[PDB]
Amino acid sequence: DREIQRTLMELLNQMDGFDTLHRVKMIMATNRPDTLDPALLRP
Amino acid sequence: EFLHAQEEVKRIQSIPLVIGQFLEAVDQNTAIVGSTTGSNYYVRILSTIDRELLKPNASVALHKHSNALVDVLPPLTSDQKPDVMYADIGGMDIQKQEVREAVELPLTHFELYKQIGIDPPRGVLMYGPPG
Amino acid sequence: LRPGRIDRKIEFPPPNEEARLDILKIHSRKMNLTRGINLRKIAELMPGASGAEVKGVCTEAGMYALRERRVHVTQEDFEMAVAKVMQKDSEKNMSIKKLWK
Amino acid sequence: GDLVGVNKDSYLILETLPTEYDSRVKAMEVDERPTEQYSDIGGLDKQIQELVEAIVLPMNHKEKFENLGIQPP
Amino acid sequence: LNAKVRLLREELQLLQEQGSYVGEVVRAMDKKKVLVKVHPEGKFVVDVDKNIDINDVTPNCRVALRNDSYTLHKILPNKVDPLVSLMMVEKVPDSTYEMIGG
Amino acid sequence: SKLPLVTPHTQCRLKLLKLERIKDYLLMEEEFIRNQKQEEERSKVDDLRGTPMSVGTLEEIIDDNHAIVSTSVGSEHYVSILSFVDKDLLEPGCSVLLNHKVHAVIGVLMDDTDPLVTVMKVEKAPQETYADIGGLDNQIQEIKESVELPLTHPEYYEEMGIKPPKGVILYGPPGTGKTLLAKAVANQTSATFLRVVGSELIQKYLGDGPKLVRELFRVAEEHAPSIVFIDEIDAIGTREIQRTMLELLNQLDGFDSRGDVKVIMATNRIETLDPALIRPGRIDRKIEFPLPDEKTKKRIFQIHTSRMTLADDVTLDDLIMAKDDLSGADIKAICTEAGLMALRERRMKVTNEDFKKSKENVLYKKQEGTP
Amino acid sequence: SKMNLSEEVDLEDYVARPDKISGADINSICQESGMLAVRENRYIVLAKDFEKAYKTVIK
Amino acid sequence: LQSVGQIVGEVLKQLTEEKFIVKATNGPRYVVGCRRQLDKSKLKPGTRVALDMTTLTIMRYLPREVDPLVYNMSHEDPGNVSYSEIGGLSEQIRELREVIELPLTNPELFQRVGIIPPKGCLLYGPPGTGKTLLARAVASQLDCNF
Amino acid sequence: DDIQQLLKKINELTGIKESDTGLAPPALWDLAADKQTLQSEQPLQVARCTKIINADSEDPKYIINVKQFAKFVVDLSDQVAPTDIEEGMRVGVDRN
Ligand SMILES: Nc1ncnc2c1ncn2[C@@H]1O[C@H](COP(=O)(O)OP(=O)(O)OP(=O)(O)O)[C@@H](O)[C@H]1O
Ligand SMILES: Nc1ncnc2c1ncn2[C@@H]1O[C@H](COP(=O)(O)OP(=O)(O)O)[C@@H](O)[C@H]1O
Ligand SMILES: Nc1ncnc2c1ncn2[C@@H]1O[C@H](COP(=O)(O)OP(=O)(O)O)[C@@H](O)[C@H]1O
Ligand SMILES: [Mg+2]
Repeated sequence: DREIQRTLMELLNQMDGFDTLHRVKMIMATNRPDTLDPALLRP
Repeated sequence: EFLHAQEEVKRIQSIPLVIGQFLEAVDQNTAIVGSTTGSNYYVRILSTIDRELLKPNASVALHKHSNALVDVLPPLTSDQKPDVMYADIGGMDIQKQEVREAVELPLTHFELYKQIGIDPPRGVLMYGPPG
Repeated sequence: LRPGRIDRKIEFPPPNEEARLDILKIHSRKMNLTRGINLRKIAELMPGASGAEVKGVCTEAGMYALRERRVHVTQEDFEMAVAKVMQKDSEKNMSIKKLWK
Repeated sequence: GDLVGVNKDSYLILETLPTEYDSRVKAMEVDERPTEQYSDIGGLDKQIQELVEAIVLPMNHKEKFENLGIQPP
Repeated sequence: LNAKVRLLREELQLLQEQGSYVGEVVRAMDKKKVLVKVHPEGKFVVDVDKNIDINDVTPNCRVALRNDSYTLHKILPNKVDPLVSLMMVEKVPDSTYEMIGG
Repeated sequence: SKLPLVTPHTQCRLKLLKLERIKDYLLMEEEFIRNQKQEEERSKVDDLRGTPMSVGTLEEIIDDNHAIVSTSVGSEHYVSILSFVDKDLLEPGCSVLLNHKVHAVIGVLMDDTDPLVTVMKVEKAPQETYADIGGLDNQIQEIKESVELPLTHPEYYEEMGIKPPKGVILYGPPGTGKTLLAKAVANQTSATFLRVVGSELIQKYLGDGPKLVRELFRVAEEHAPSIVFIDEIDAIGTREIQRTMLELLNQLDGFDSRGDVKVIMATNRIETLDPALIRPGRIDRKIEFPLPDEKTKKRIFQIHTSRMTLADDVTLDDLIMAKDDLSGADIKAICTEAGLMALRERRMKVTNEDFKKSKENVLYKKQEGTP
Repeated sequence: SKMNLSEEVDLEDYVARPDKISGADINSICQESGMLAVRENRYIVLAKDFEKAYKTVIK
Repeated sequence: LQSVGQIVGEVLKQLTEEKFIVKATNGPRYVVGCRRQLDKSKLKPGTRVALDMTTLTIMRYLPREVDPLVYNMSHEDPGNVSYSEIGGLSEQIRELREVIELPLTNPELFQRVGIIPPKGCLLYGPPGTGKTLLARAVASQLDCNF
Repeated sequence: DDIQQLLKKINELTGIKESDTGLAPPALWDLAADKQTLQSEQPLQVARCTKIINADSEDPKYIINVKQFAKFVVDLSDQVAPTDIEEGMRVGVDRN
């Protein structure tokens, strides 16, 4: 349960590392968006 | 002969050397170091090493075989680095001045304001509509 | 507090005039003060301080010095500081003299 | 993501291995092949037919489904 | 010059010797045998060398060993570094009665 | 071992004489010790186990002299056992010495893990005694018949055919002397004493409650004659906490044979406890600790103020009187508070007025109700 | 400024208009107008793009 | 058969033009030197390099790890699903193609317009409405690395 | 006070109380058999067996999963037989 939060932190850091130039885009799909951490919800 | 001997001393700390972390010194000729292999060892210090560099967490280099401490290596968390500048802000000049006095000068020059003796600034409040 | 348990109690009422004198002196000991200061008027002007807010008044006088880039404090600086330290003027009609009068 | 047997010291690859998932996963495999007959089941004939048509028929033929174009359940 | 040369030579000869590990003793179990725990090698029983002063060797001594056969070498300084308590403990604080007023 | 007991307490020549006799004997021990083979067995065994020897954990024994052993690196090894290792001292989980080179099993290391109950083993019971507790005569007899006499003299019960009582509950107002009596009975019979106070067995993890109960009773069995004192049984006793109750109840009267361990539990609120916890088949002795009466209160005052220097004027009876509203703990608080009052006035020798003020203040430390 | 925009963009209209929109709303309007411009494949942002972005957002 | 494997490891600070700090994958931290001839400028913190497992000297800076988990996470069959197989999601397909396809297919639009393209999209809904299908279609139609 | 200090002195003079390991009654044990067996046999490591390759039922080539150490492709000694070993089986394995 710990490793999942520590990994979400790394996902957040790698996501925020997106410079404007990369031709890289991302899709996330879920059936229970309420359970999703509000950290991701931030613009 | 002394030139030969000193050349050998220099030859001791040549590559490859295993990096580790410095624990507190024991005596003038020895100290305890924890190699990056994970293990800890009680190791002779090479007498050429300048002692002042031996901070209790410094990164050091040890002989690969004997683990001999032979070199001292010369030494952010996230996107917490904001990467945005006052040039990017849309002209909030009054707020720019207020915040810059409130935090920026305390971050840069808190030692003078400690010389004032005031426990230099600790907290500011920002209020207004969102966005 | 039952007798076999913890044995004693000590009361800490808000600092009085003499206590305000001490605390102001102690927290001003490090600050660059100026002749012509009258700290006793300042202590008299702050009725019912809790002690911590006197550390606050020293802090605010120093902040007034600092935001003006002055490394010294004067009587006026402390006097406008105390105004910021009032903060109990936010009582007003609500419950000031009604209900919980 | 392959499984290769390499030299114990020089670490050169000198064998290609069948992938191994896990011991528990192999324990999940049926080797005894139990024996309870369909006749031993009573009253469940409709449920039996549903399960059979859903599972066995795709294994048996695949022609009756593909002739219709449906995805078998 | 000769003294310096001799110094360097003996230094190199000692530099050939390995790192002798670091361990902490859990229980002395009579002369010539003492138990010590070392990083993840684990807990080993070891015969003490000629210095033999075992009653000096308290538990948790941070004692040094031999790199081979682990033979006890010397007691080393103690491991204090009480950061486990120091996250919370205030040690001996600075607060003193003269800064207390009233 | 410890020094004997010196039981004059007033500073008198008798005390000095007893201390002098202790001094003399200890000096003779000094003299004796200061005033000063098996090499074949050594060269055989202590050289087969050539130093250094590692420490690992025995997992299983497969043959008469072959065992499976793990080490701190987590590896697993099938290795023979040399003949001198005591087989019956070897079991799964046992810490075992191993030859460094070929991992040979060369002796069991006496256990130094399971630290929780390891510190839980009190061994510091000798602070109290039946003498130190006064006035609990009927309760003393009850506890003696229940837990003590079966341990000291099981002979009567084996001759009679009785399976002796092996679980007791103590109840009453706090400060009446329940924990005191528990520690005193722990002292009178030198069977080892284990304490675990109520809510401290309650734990956040799903396991540690019942697991803690299990290892507590396991260590109690291992020490064999032992006392398990469950203080504040209330917190657990009044699904998970009920499961901890279930494990404790099963360990009290369940499968297997429990053996010699005695169990004494203490509560303030007996009427609130779950009837299952008070198993009338298991909890066969319920002992009330009521508030001390006049004779008792006199005894408690005497024992607690005995070690005190006293003036002439103290009217001890008038100190007692009242309407028996104070337990023994309140009396000890009275003693300490009177001592403080005497010290304030500089009296190293307490007086009656000290006790009067002490009792008045302590009684003022009661109640809050206006009407 | 970092965007392209056309010569006919009338910023003063949105400066004077009553809606009490925030700076975050400014950024949202500008990004959305650029997105409308990209939607029509037009490489430059027109006044109609700002119009549609302004009315598309806020209240 | 005469050949011997070299030890892989990530590199760190270049102490000098010759002494470098490599970090063997799940291993210790060393200070080592490049062999003789390899470039030194490209040896920057974050370049996978092979190490001779006798002197640990740097040789053969490798491009970067693929981590076969990721290889499986790319070379996976998404199906032949086209947009004409998803139905009733036309507005949502428009949004997804506008946020994920167009910024990739036509980055020069976002270059000239100067808009920072949205980084990613979140698909949410009840189970079995087409989110995974949407992703499958985007994978099967856009000729890229998925 | 002198009682206390000289009690520490007694503790120091008598030294640390001996800690044992368990060497049974002396008459029970040893014989040359113990040392001979120690120097002659092999302290085997323990492994899980896995994926009996059985590429020809002639060179079986079983995989092993020695825990916390490694996994190897290995063969039987001249003593054990193919019918003895199965997949899993928690086999024992020589150390070199
Ligand atoms: N709009 C649609 N057009 C065609 N088929 C559809 C549509 N929506 C759903 N389906 C069908 O319904 C099923 C939905 O499966 P899919 O895994 O794509 O759903 P999901 O809701 O994205 O999944 P999840 O529950 O894993 O989040 C598929 O078999 C797909 O063919
Ligand atoms: N005056 C401004 N100039 C430019 N951008 C702004 C301005 N005010 C807010 N923003 C936008 O708002 C975002 C930061 O959010 P912010 O407004 O600080 O949150 P809050 O609602 O807590 O004030 C930035 O991405 C920035 O683009
Ligand atoms: N009959 C008694 N004789 C002597 N001391 C007593 C007696 N009753 C209570 N005490 C005092 O009360 C304390 C013990 O209180 P106790 O009732 O054991 O606590 P708890 O209520 O937690 O079990 C001891 O310090 C003891 O001095
Ligand atoms: Mg899905």
